[PDB]
Amino acid sequence: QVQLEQPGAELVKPGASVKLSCKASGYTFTSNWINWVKQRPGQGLEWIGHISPGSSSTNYNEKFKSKATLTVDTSSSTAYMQLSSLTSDDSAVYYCGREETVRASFGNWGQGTLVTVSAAKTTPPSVYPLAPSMVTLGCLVKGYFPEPVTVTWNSGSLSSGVHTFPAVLQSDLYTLSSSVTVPSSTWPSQTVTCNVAHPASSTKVDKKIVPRD
Amino acid sequence: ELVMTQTPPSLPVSLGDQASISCRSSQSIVHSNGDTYLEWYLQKPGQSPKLLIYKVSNRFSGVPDRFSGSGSGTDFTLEISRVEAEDLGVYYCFQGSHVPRTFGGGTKLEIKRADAAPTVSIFPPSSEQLTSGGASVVCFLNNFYPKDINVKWKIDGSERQNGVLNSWTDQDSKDSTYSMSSTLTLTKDEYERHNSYTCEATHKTSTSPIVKSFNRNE
Repeated sequence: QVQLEQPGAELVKPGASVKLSCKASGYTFTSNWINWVKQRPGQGLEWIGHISPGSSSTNYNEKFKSKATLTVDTSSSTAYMQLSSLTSDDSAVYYCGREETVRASFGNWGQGTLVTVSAAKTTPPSVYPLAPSMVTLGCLVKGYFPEPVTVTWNSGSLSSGVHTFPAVLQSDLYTLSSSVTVPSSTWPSQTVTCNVAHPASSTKVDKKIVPRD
Repeated sequence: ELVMTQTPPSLPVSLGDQASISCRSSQSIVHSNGDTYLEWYLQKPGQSPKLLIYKVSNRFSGVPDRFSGSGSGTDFTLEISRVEAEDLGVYYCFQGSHVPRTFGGGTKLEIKRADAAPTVSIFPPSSEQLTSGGASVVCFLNNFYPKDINVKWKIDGSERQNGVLNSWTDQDSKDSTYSMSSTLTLTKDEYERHNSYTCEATHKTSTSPIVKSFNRNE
């Protein structure tokens, strides 16, 4: 299984640089070109460029010539994109993708790295349970920075019945929540746990929903 | 540079209908090897994009057959021959024949489906949040259609609009419905002076709102 692994998030000060990583596995790294793309949130894709890990040779979209540098480390199977002196215009998701030879530029995509460019510090979320023939439970994920957070229920095994709501910015912090609906014979007798990942601070929080007393 | 133009930018379709999306390239897109590298990608809400069609008309591994691409020269087209809820998202054409490689601006496929009233749920602030000094009251209005809806909060019966934050999901992949959460954020002092809290949902499905409420005491 072809995998392109990108970190979830990077917080960057204005004027600083980042180096984004794209670790490949599931095929020989040197066999396929790597492409990179920029997507401002809610906005449509742009092509930054591509690199041959075999030969290290590159082609850039002119628009990015002086913002982006592509390299690879063959020994670790990892492709890098270095972005220089960041500006709020650079805040965006960045995807790496694997080219299928003479077929398509993005046969496989990484999950993308959300780069927030800001002077603000990282703040982890507070995670609060929402308890009351179907029952609805939830998680309130409050007061974090930057985006994103990831929410699952029972470690992904509760997939259907789930709504995770886009975050809303307020007072310079994000708040999100998630609901899950389960048969009333599942809860409270089985445990229902929300799993919150906030990659920019490498926090994971499991919150069990217990009945109020 | 190859400018790729997609129309429409938004495509509303009923479930089971046919959908057609077109892409126009500002010049020809034949690669020196003879191949026309026209690709179609689909990006579902929250996810990275995924390859649908490559080389104008070939289905990528494990893409269903209700997807097919066609065209030539500068006019390319994507047909979805019987649309379902999992097909929601933004569709992009892309040319990989000439540097710099370029994407179309995207076409957003929307599902239109029968109306549906929201299932509304209200949640008291958690005991953990109270001990911390804050108090949020949360209301889910789940699985309703169409996207338009109003929520109204009431404290002891008096309407309250300060400190309310609302969020809508994107259309749901199983259901084609929308949901929204509404959060009333207060201080533990403010929360604790008042007794009943109400969430009211008004939606095209009824003249009378769905009302869900609770009392601070028990």
